[PDB]
Parts: sequence; C-alpha cells; structure tokens
Amino acid sequence: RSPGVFFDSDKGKTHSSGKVLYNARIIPYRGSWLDFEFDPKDNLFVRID
Amino acid sequence: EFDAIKIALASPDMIRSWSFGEVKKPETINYRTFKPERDGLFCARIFGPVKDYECLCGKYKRLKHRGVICEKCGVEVTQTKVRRERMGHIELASPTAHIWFLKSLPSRIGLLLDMPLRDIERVLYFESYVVIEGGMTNLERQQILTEEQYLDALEEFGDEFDAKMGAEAIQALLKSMDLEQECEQLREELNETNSETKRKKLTKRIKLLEAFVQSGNKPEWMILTVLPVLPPDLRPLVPLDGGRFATSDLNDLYRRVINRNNRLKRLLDLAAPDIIVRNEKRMLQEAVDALLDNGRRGRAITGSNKRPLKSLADMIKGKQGRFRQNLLGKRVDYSGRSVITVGPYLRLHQCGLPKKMALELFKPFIYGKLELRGLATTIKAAKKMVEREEAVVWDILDEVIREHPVLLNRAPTLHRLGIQAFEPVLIEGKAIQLHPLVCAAYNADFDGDQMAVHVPLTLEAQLEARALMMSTNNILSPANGEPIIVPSQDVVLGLYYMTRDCVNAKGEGMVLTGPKEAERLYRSGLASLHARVKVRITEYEKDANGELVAKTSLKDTTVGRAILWMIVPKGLPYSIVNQALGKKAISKMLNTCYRILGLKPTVIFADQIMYTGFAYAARSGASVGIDDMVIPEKKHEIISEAEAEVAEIQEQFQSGLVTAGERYNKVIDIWAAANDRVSKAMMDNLQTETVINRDGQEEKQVSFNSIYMMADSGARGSAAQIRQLAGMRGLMAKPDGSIIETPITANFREGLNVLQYFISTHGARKGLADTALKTANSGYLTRRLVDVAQDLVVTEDDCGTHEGIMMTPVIEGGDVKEPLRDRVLGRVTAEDVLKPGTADILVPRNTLLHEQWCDLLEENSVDAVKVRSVVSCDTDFGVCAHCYGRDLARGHIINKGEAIGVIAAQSIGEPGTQLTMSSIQVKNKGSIKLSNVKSVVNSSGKLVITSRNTELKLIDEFGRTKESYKVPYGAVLAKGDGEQVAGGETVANWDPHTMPVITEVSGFVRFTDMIDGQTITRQTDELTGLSSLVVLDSAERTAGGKDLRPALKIVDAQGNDVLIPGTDMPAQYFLPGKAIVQLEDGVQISSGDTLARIPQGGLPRVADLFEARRPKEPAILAEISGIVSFGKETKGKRRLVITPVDGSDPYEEMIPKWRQLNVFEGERVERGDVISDGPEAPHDILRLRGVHAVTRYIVNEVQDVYRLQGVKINDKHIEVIVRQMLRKATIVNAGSSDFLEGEQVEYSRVKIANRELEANGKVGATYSRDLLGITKASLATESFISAASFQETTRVLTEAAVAGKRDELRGLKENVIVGRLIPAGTGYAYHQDRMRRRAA
Amino acid sequence: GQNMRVAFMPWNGYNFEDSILVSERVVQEDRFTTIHIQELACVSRDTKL
Amino acid sequence: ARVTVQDAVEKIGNRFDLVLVAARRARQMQVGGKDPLVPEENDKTTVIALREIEEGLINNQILDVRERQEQQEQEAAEL
Amino acid sequence: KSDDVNGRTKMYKNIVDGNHQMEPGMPESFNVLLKEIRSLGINIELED
Amino acid sequence: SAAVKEFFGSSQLSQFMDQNNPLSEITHKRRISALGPGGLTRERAGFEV
DNA sequence: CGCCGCGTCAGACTGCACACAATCTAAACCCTCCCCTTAGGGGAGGGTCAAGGC
RNA sequence: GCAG
DNA sequence: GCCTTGACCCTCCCCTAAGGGGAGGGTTTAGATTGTGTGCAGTCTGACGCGGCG
Ligand code: 118
Ligand SMILES: [Mg+2]
Ligand SMILES: [Mg+2]
Ligand SMILES: [Zn+2]
Ligand SMILES: [Zn+2]
Repeated sequence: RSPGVFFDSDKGKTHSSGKVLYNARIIPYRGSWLDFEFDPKDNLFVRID
Repeated sequence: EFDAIKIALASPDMIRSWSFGEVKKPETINYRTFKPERDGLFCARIFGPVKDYECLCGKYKRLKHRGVICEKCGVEVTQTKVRRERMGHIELASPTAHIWFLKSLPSRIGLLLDMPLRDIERVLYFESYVVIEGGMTNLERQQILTEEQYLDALEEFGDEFDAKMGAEAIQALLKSMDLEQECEQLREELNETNSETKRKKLTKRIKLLEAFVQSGNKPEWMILTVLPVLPPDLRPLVPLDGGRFATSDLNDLYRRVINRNNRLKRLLDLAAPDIIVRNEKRMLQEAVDALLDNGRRGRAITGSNKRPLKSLADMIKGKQGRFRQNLLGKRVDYSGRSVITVGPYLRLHQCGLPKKMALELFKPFIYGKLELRGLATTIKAAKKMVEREEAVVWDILDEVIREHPVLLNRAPTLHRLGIQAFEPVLIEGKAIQLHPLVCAAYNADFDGDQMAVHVPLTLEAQLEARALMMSTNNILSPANGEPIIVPSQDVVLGLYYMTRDCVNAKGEGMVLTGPKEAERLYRSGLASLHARVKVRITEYEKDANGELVAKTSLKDTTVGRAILWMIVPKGLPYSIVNQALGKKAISKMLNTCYRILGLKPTVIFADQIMYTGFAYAARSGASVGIDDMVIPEKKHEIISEAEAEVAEIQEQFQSGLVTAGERYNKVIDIWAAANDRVSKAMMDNLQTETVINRDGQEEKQVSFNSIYMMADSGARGSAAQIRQLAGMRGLMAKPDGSIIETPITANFREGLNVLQYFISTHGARKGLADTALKTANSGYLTRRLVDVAQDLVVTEDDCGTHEGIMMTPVIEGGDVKEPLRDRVLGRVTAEDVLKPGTADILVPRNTLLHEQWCDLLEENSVDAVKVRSVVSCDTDFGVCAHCYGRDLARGHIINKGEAIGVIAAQSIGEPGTQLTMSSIQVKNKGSIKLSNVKSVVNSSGKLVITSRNTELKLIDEFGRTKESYKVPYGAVLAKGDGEQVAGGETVANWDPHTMPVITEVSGFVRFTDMIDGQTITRQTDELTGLSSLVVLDSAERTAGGKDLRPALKIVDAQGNDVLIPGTDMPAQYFLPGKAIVQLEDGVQISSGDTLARIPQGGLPRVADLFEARRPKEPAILAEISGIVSFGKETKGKRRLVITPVDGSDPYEEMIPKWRQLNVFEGERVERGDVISDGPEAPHDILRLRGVHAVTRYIVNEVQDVYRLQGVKINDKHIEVIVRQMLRKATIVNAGSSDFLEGEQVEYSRVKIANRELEANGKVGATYSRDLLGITKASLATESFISAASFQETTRVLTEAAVAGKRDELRGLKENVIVGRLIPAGTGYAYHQDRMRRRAA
Repeated sequence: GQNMRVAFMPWNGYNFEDSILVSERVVQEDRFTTIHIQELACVSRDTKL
Repeated sequence: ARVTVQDAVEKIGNRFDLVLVAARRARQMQVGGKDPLVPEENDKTTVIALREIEEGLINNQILDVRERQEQQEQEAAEL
Repeated sequence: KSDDVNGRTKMYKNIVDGNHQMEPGMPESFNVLLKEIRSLGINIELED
Repeated sequence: SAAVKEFFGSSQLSQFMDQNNPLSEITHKRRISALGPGGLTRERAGFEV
C-alpha cells in the first residue's frame, strides 16, 4: 500500500444498526500511523499506531 | 496398569519429592570438554549419567557396579535414559504467583480471595499493600493500601495490624483463609438475595471453594515457592554436525529464572535498599511467568532472534503442542508414499505396490522368512542379502505379502473411506496402482495425487484390514447408504454407449438365441452394438423362499444390452439393463444387486462392470473434436434481437421514463432471457441432431454426439458446461457480486475476446480463492464435530424407550424435498404404524424399516411414522443399537461397539468443501386442509382466519399431504376449509406491504379513549375522496394518550356492548401507532373486514447451527400460555406481560420497541408462539418447545444447506451431534439430592441420580436441559484430557487442576493419547472385560 | 516440451481420471529423457576424538 | 484364499467378534503347533483362521472348550 | 510403530521371529507430556 | 554489511530462484508479491485483496 | 441493570525444497591447580610359557 | 516457493 | 589328560628436578558522566465473556 492518506469505511458492520463508519488513515513510509475515525455516535476519534 | 488419570495442584513438598536435587547454577555444560557442569541445568548428579552405566569422571565404567553413586562425583551408575525422567527443582528466594492461576480468566486467585484482578496485580507488582489481618482496627482483610495510607496507618495503629505487598502477601491471604467458613457464609448469603447474576457469582465461588475442600488442594499452592525443573533430555542441548549447538528455549527460560533467583539471594544477603529487592522480586516474578506461559502477562520475552521464546505452556498447547502434534497423531514406521496411477486390470480388493517399496516396508518379515527357510544363517546375512537384492529375496517377498493387506491413505482423510486396505500386487514401477472404482471414495484423480502405504504388523491388525477395512467391505457409503464403489467417467460412458440404440444400425431386427449370439454377431462385425434386435433372455427371480426360479422370453433389446446381460448376476431383472445406462442407472443397478443378492455377488458384478465399460469405451473411440460443439445457427439472431431490445431500453432511458435502476434490471432480464433462448436452441440442436433413415424415411433420434453422450451419460460435465462450450457463456458477476450488465456473448468454441476474458477471470479467481480458503473453514468444523462426538459408541442393544421423532416428508411450500421413504429407511419404529384405516397395524412396533417395509409403507399412504432417534434414547453413556437404527455402510442394524460419533462427524464434515464461502397458488389437485383453525366468514362469503399460527396444507385423495404453506393472520381465503381445488387455484390472498386489524364480530365502530388530536392525526387525500385518521407514534404526540393507549370497541346501533362468542369480557382493538384508520365512527362492519392497516446460508450457516449461535435479531417467543398485556411503553424498551388462565400471572419482558410486534392484545398465546418474528434461536426452541423440537429444527436447518448442493447425508448423523449438544442440564429444584440449584451438571449424572432416588422412594432433582454448541460442549466434557487436547488447553488444565479432576479414560481421545485400545470396535470387548474384572 | 501425437479416446481404462497412456516409442526415442545433476558433499571435519 | 469375509460374519454375527476369534485362532496356528482344520492352500494363518470360521469349525465357544480340554489334559500331567 | 521405545524393538524381533504379536506400552510422547505438565507446578498422575 | 546481508539472504522476498526452464527464471523475475516485510500475511489476507 | 471496551480464543491435511544469524567493546595484578618437560625406575594387577609331576 |  | 610351579612378560599408573605454561578463579581500578530507545510495529476478523460504568 502506497504511503498517503486513505479514507475508508466499514459498511455498517458494527453495532448492528447498519451504520457506515468512516475512518481516515495516514500511512507514512516510516513512522507512526495516524488514524481518525467515527464512532456510532458521530464523534471523531484518533488512534496513533 | 492404571485405571484413571488424576490432576491436581502441586504441593511444594510434592515438588521436592519429584526432584532429584536442587539446580543451583545456570551452568549448562563446560565449553572445552562438553561434560555437564555441577549443579547446573544439565547435571549428571541430579539428572543421572550422561553415558550408559558410567560415572562422569570415568572411575566406574561398567555395569558390574550398577546403581552405585560414585563418591568422587555423585553421579549414579545407571542407564542414561533416566535423564528423561528425573526432574530437579529450583528453590525460589521469594514466592511467585503461578501465572495460570493468576491470569487465566476467571482468575482463580481472584475468584478465591473475592479480590479483583487489578488489585491483586497492583499488590504483587509492589504497587499497593494489603492488610492480611487487621485485628482490633478499622481495616478489614482484603483492603488494599497505597503507599502513603500504609505509611500513616503505621503510626496511627502501630504494629497491631499486619499488611504486606508482593506474592508473599497474596500467599499470606490464601493461607490465612478458612474455606469451609467462607463457603457456608457464601451459602447463607446465597439464601438471602434473589439477584440472578449475583447468585451466579456466589455459586461460582461456592463451587470453587468446595472444589478446594473436596480435593486436597490448599489455596496457597497457587503461589510457587519451589519450581520444578524439566528433565534435561526433554530440553536438550545437542551438538549439531557443524560443531555448533542447538538448544531448547526452556534452557534460556530456566537459565533466566535461576539467574534472577540467585541475584535475589545475594540482594537479600547484602540487605540491599528495598527498591532494589522489589525490582528483583518483580523480575523473578516476570521470569517465572515467562517460563510457564510466555507472553501471557504483557510482552513476550524474545531471545536472540526477536522471536518469542517457546515456554512450557507452548509445548503442550496449540496446533504444534504435544497434544495435537505428537499424541493425537504421529509419524509411523512401516510406511511409505508414492504417486498413484491407474492399473485397471485389478480386482476390487487389490492395489499395486511397487516391488521397491514392498521390499522396504516388509523388511523384518523378509528377514524372518529368509532365516526360517535357511537361506540366511544370520540376520546380518539376511540384511546383506536384501541389500544385494538377490533373486531369492524376490521369491521370499512374493511369499510374505501373499495374504498380507496394506492400508492406502490419501490426505485429506475427510471420511473413513480415506483409508482402505487392499491386498498388494507387486508391480515394477514406482507408482502405486490404484483400482479405479475406489477413486471416488478417496477423491483421487491421477494428476499428481500421492498416497501413503501403511503395513498392518500384528495378526489382529491384519484381520482388521481384512475384515473391517478391505475395500470389498466398503462398497456402501457410511453417510447415506448409497454405493460409494460406483462406476464413473470412462466406465459409465462405455456402458452408456453399449446400451443405446441407433435406428437403422447394422443387423437390425434379427432374432437371437441369447446373449452369446449377440456377442458373436458383434465380434464378427455382423451386428452393430446398437442394432435393435429380438433376443431370448433367461432371467431368474428370487422366490419368496429365497431360491431362484427361471423364466425365458424373447425381449426387444439391442445387441449391446444383450452383451451386457452376460455379466449381470442371476437374481436381477432384465429390465435393469434394457435401457440406456447413465451414471444413476448403474449406481442403482449396483444398489439393486447389493440389496437383492448381497455383498459377494455385488463385488464381482462391480469389477465386471468396470472391465466391460472400459473395454466398450475403448471400442467406441468416443472422441472430442471441435465439430462436436455445434453452435446453433439461431444464436446470432437471438443475440442481435437481444441487442436491439437493450438498445431500445437505453434510448428509453435517454427519454427518462425509466430510472437507471429499472433500466439496469430490465437489461439484465432481457439478457438472461437471451441466454436461456440460446441454451435451449443449442441443446435442442445438440440432443437430437441425429436424423437418420428407416426404410428411406427420415426419423430423429437421440444424438450420438460425443459432447452430448458425455453430458447425458453423467460421465463428465453437465448441460451447464455444454452451455459455455456451444451456447453463450452468459452474464458474469463483478468481484463484489453485482453482475455485469452486458454478458459474454461468446463461448469457448469461438474466442472470448480480451475484455470478455478479463471479465471471466473476475469470477474464476473468486471461485478459486473461495475453494482455497474454505477448506480451512470446513476442516475446523469437522474437527469440532469429531471432538464433540468422539465418545459416542453404540453400547447397548435396546434401551426399551418408547419415544421418538415423527418423521414426515419435508415439504417447503408446494413440493416435497424429501419423501418419507428416504427419511425412515433403516430407522426403527417406536410405535405401531397402522393404516389410515385405523386399528390395522401395518408395521409392528420395533422393526427395522428396510426396503421391503418402506415399499409396504408406500403401497399405503402413510404420511408420518414415529421412529426411534438417538436424541430420544434412554441409554446413558452411549446409545442403544435400536435407537440408532441401521448401519448405513453394511445395510443391517448396527453392531454394538460402533463409534457412531466419529462416523456422524465425518459424514457431516466431509461434504463441507462443496458448500459456499404474495398469495397462495395451489399446484395440483387435493383436499384443502388447515391447521390452527380459527375461522370467520367475511362480508363477501370468504373465510378469514383469526389466528397467526394457521397453516394451509393439502391432503391428497390417498390421505397424505402434498404441499403446505403458511398464511398470515387474517388472510382472505377464496376457498373455504376442506374443499377440493385444481392446479393454479389461488386460495389465500393478502398483501405483504401492510397488516390489517381483523374485525372480531360484526358491529359498529366506537372509540375507547381514542381521543381526537391526542391519539391521531386527521388526514385528507383526494384519490379515494374520504377523510381518515392515523394513530400517533411515540415521538410525535402529547403527554396523555401516548401513555393511555388508543382503543376501538364494538358497539351496535342501539348503544350496547356487543360481545365475542363464548366470552363476555369486553372485546377491544388496542391499536398501536403508525396505523392507518380510514373508517368512521358509526360505520357498519361485518366480521372479517379491515378496520386499520399498518405497514411493515452455506458453510457458515452450518457452523453457526452446530455452534448454536444466537441470531442477531431473535424471534421473541411466548413463554407461558396466557393473554398478552402491556406495561410501560415509550421507555425505549417496552414491557410485556402474559397472563395465564390458572398460573401465576405476571411475566415481564424488555422488548425493544424498534421491532414490530406481531401479536395483538386480547387473544391468547401458548408456549412457543412467536410474539415477534425473526430467525429463531435454538436455545429458545429447546426451552419452550422441547428437545425434539430443537432436534427437528437443527436437522431441518442443516439439511436445508446440504440439499441445495445436492449432498445426501443421513439424519442420524445430525441427530447424533444434536444429542451430544444436549448433554448438560441445569438444576432448578435441588430435590433430595446433592446437586445445587442453578449449577450445570452432566445430564446422565442427574438422570442416574434421579433413578436411584426414585428407586428408594425419595424425590429427585428437576432439571432444565441445556443446548451447548459443539465447542462449548466439547470443552465441557467430564474429561480434562479430551477437553484439553481439543483447544483452550490452559483453561481446561487450570480448571481441572484447581478442581482436582480425575479422568477415567472413557472416550476415544483419552485412549488414543495414552496408547490404549479405543473402547469402540474390536477394542470394545477388551474394555468390557476390563470393567467386568475391576468392578468385581 | 515435445510435439507428441495424441489421440483423444478412452483406451481400456488406462487414461481414466487424467491418466496418460504413452507409447513405447516415446521412450525409445528418448523424447522426455532429462538429465539431472546432483551435488553431493563429503565434509571431513575435526572431531574431538 | 479370501477376498470377502461376509460368509464368516454370518457365523460369528459381528465383525469385531470375528476379528477377535480369528486372531485368537491365527495365533494358535502361527505360534503354536495347532494345525489347521481345513486344507492349508498356501494361505496365511489369518486366512486359514477365517476359512475355518466360515465352515463353522471355529467360534468363541469351540475355542473355549478346546482351551478347557487341552488345558485339563496338560495340567493334569501330575507325575 | 511410532512411540513405544520398548515396544518397537520387541515388535521388530517378533516380526523376525515370525510371531506377529505386539507388547504395547505407553507412548513416550505421553510421558513427555506428563513431565511437561508436572514442570508447570501441576501434579498430573496415573492412578493405579 | 549485516543489514544488507540479512536482507539479501534472509528476507521473505529474497527467494531461491526457479531455474527449471527459461520461463521459470524470467517469470520469477517479473513476479509481484503482496507478502513480504511491510506487506500482507497469507493467512490474514482477506478475500478482497 | 444494560451497555461498551478489552482481552482471549480460534482459524484443513498430507507431502516435496529450502536451510541459522547476521551489531554490540577492559586491564593488570595475583592466586591455586593441573599437566608437561628426561630417560627410564618401581610396582600392582594380570596373563603366559615351557617344564614337570600326578 | 510448490504439489494434490 | 589334571594339575602345579617358578620364571617371565605386558600394560598402566605414578615418580623423578626445577620450574614452564596455561586454565580458571579472585581483586581493584578516585577528573567527571545521574531516566531504555528500535529511524520497532502498529495492519485479523468474529465470538464470547467479563467488568467498569453510567
Ligand atoms: C490466522 C490463521 C488463519 C487465518 Sb484464514 C482468513 C482470515 C481472514 C480473511 C481470509 C482468510 C480462516 C480460515 C478458516 C476459518 C477462519 C479463518 C486462511 C486459512 C488458510 C488459508 C488461507 C487463509 C487468519 C489468521
Ligand atoms: Mg488430484
Ligand atoms: Mg512456503
Ligand atoms: Zn565419579
Ligand atoms: Zn435407545
């Protein structure tokens, strides 16, 4: 997978409500991954590695 | 030798008693002279001598003085194999928690001290204190103190109280507890509160405390003060060839434990500051935790590879542990392997074994015969003789393989016909020559397949290979009963070509004296093999006594059917060959020979069929050319018309009249119609394209096309592949499943162009990857099924039970998917089945329904037979042979001692690689029947049902049911109850997009608290012209009538309460929101018209059926039979009540309101009625509808998956797995017994306990049987060896250890692990002798 | 590979289920005879004896 | 010789019991001087044992009473 | 055939003697397993 | 030198060459691999990749 | 008491071939104990060889 | 890396 | 034939005089330095259970 920012989803495969949950993911060539995502309550969260 | 296996915790004195000395140094060996160092991990003095009968310094060297301990260095003089047996021990400077009893959830040290795992971990990692006893102070026992709280409460309370930290503290707590006082206090605190999950936590802890009291285990032994050291020959430090060494990772882990232990002893002798000794105690705790189970607490210790170290727990756990890599299957001597190749000259019972493999697999046998016959003076001379391959060892070798069978095995051994014994025939090649008929059983093709040869050594193994496993004993499949040694591709094409008929074939119409004259004509060239002739055939019928009687008649046959008659055994009709024999006709011919004449003539018959099919397939020269794929000339016209139609739909879409959605849908459907028109034109042009002459006049016949003969014989391929050869290859699907809107209009006889080929690969790689990743999904299901059923053996002959399941033909809507005969062939009846004319017993009570009895049942019209099943069998620990029924592979009742659990699990799991990943129209005549009949007559004279579990069956004129549908509640039925109809007669009408409120009785409309504005929105539309109402939903109304729900009542024109028939309670319609009310208050409604309208697989399916996985949206069921009522709605989770007639009424629910409830208020329900709808959960089916109900549900829902894919598995095999799932019970009322309430016991245990209680008059326990999926039922066996070798070894072993379990080795995995005979089969007699000589 | 003369026909069971029935002239003519070269090493080491 | 054991299973109505009886008999004739009760047509002792089962010359009861008889006759060699 | 260390040599010399009879013991890998569970501080035994 | 030595000798992508015929060589060189260090694992690689 | 987060637990079977891991640091004192240096001596432990008598 |  | 009997004879272990050579173990080192860093992996999904937590 190329380095860059990749926007993806899980297509309602969580919380049984069929709610599509989005997440960006910054993937570098070397270094720490940085993800942003949505929870089922529509709150933007962030993960590092 | 030993009758059981006992596991338990290890006392430190017990550990010091295993050991032969303390390991004081990490020294493994010396580096210059590699002798083992003193007091090291490899010590000759502790663990015994490194050479056989030899002291380490060499002062004592021979077995003259054996067992003496050399006083110079204390190594004994004995065999060196004692280094595999003698353990040592490390005396830990500080205690150390055993990680298995600290971390394996639920934590036993946490469960015992009633202390959460985070507080325990904070105590032992030297972060917090804990007051091991308070005394006369305000500090209770388990109260943890942080540093400063302890620091001050020191000088407030002096040294009265005692608090500690570290595993010394946890050991002081575990030693300082009194178990019986705690368990009795837990019992009195149990009998006080009725909180369900708190009572369950208390019962968990009670069972743990009493398991510590029963067993000899002391709690404080969960904290290591002595460590055992594995014997050194099991963690070897061995010299490799290159002068380098190779070691086990346990030497690293033990070495680290010893280092940190010795440094801890030095820090204690130096009186280091306490930061340093605490750090060293944390590090010793870490090192012991890494030795026992690496990587469980935190981070794995990697050594010298950045690859984790393999700890003691990883040696015994997983796909690479001892249990699965070395105990349940192992590498085997006297075994070879080679490529398989055909050899079709063979008989059914023989394989071809190369001489070069047989000389090596049979080497001791040849040495024996070489010395016995005097050809070698010495076994060394014999070794040299077989090395030189002298000409006499080939005669000896022909002598020693003579009647000696070998086992041939092809992996994956999906089912028991994957290992079969054949007599060897020595051949010259290097490839095993496998007789063709057995290949279908092995799943073997000769494209590179290799098979493994094994040699039965003893006489018992030779007789089991002869008598149980020889391939002439396995001609029937253990799954369905159908023949598994059955002709295939070349044989069936030869026999189909032989038994066909051409119209004007050479030598037609002549009259023949018999099959021999037909063979003479055909070999002379004077008659074609397809010449329709008149031949005198003598055939024998089996008389009623059993003997054969002849009959002789000129039959109208062809020459080839006459030739084929010469190989047919005697007791068979001539009509069995007087037809064109495809694959199914030959399989039925073999089955007929088996059922009429038995095994011995069938084997000869099958070999004769193979030889004659091979021969006459060769004679035909049936070849595939490119002209055999005849493409219809109407293909280009069909495709051009379809392209015209799709272009019309496209330019209509430019006209906007259609959405892209229906444009796409219509383009797909008008290409699918083109694909079927092309396939019909192709097949019609292909299948009769022979038009030939009789007496000049042309006449069409079935085609002699090679492609069509191969498809039509069942030899290879189907019409679905001839479609892609000669028709078009149709619409493809994208990788995400959505099908591409333009098809591959081309076929493989033409070219696929580059784009169509790319589109083709889209789905071809999906199929190949599915195949690659579903074998691991099916093999794991098979493993789980074998491990849930491994210990089921037929142990009795008759349990004397009278129950059983009611077998009926399965009818899904309007067609039988499985007739009664296929479901009761071979089972044993449980009650007298009698004719539809009653009291005439057709079949007696305990008969095996073999084919004669099923033919008798089909002469009559019996539609249901109550038949013995294994879920209904009274035998505890096993099943009786009558409840099981027929042995599918022999065709008689099953012998006592058969391991039917492994057969059932292999029969279910072997086909697993073939699986993946409105109104009612009567079809044909019959009397209409309804069940759950509650009917009224509507305004128009129809019938309308007042029920929700009513279903519409169709009784035939003979008495049997031929279709059955399920009608929604209040469907209007155009045809009444008990009337005759014909094909297409639509009976029941409704609309699925809404649900009506059915009028109870005829009367006038009134509003019971249906307030204008509070419970409705008044609406006005112009299409019908009338005003109407909508009942208000939750979030759109006021306070008030959202709480008090709207109702409508029946009042006549006089103002009187009109009633329902039979009951004079007020009859109401309690309407929920989202309802459409288009009737007015005071309108006359006859009973039956609408008052309001409210709008609305594969291998994982089998896996989560047998795993009893609860569906995501479970259909709610009615627990107790009563009347529905409602509690606090609009909460987010409503509350429902059911009111019985003569029972305790209040029974609550937490039904979430976001799912439509499918019953109404006034009516009654019963146990099992679906309140809501959805996929049913098997636990609910078991609790509410019974045991036989969940049995019927599981077998129907698994056979639904296996019947799409055309797989024929019997239902015994699913009923066996269901019986092994219904193996536990939960005590609800303890009775006069020793079982506690609410604790889960083995079902046979509580059954024999009740039996001995009621034998002495006392009252027995009452139980609720439970449904555990195959994994949770495999891990809940009464044997920790079975459950520990299945999976989750750590949980099974810690639970069994603290409970002090005892494995009596009753199943088959425990007897395979210890190297004993299995208690099933030929080892069943020995185990019965063992249990009749030790119990007495 | 080599340009072999094939006939597509079932022959007496000997090409059942993907087997191939080769003539003897394919062996006389050394058509599919292939040379294979193995290297075998004998290592004289220094041992402690 | 032997290609199918089905006739011998009708005398000993089981396959597992047949295996055990024929193994006991085959060990009698193999390590033991006990000669066959049928003509030994170049057969191994497993197959001769089966060919004796098939003619009713051997079953568990027959082998048991022979064990009793010859055991009495050779332990009563009290001199 | 596999693990019995004393049973495999008895089986060999029995085959060479013309006596196709086994004297099976305990598989050695079961003994390895018992010693690898007893080194975990768990007393696993064989009850006579 | 040890970094490049372990890469060229011990990496998953540094493979023993197929040398059956010329086609095996020239198609082993034109080979793309989703696996390797920094890529997928053949067990955890899904259906969609 | 119902829910969300977190941890744990699984994930086909035989076969060939190949082949591990690769970085990573003190010196100057002293001591004891063992084996070695010549050209054979000394002796315990254990066989062997012609002779003789029974 | 591959074979079924 | 059955014995003895003195004379030989072999191997092997240790010893010589005055240290040499090495192995394998101890011990102190006095300007002053006072918190680990891989340019890591993190990338597997689904089921289940249990525990904080509102
Ligand atoms: C470790 C071990 C096996 C698998 Sb997979 C799998 C997983 C995700 C997506 C596709 C495949 C597997 C197989 C059966 C049941 C459950 C998981 C797998 C197994 C064998 C070969 C290739 C992939 C995954 C991790
Ligand atoms: Mg194959
Ligand atoms: Mg590989
Ligand atoms: Zn010694
Ligand atoms: Zn029964």
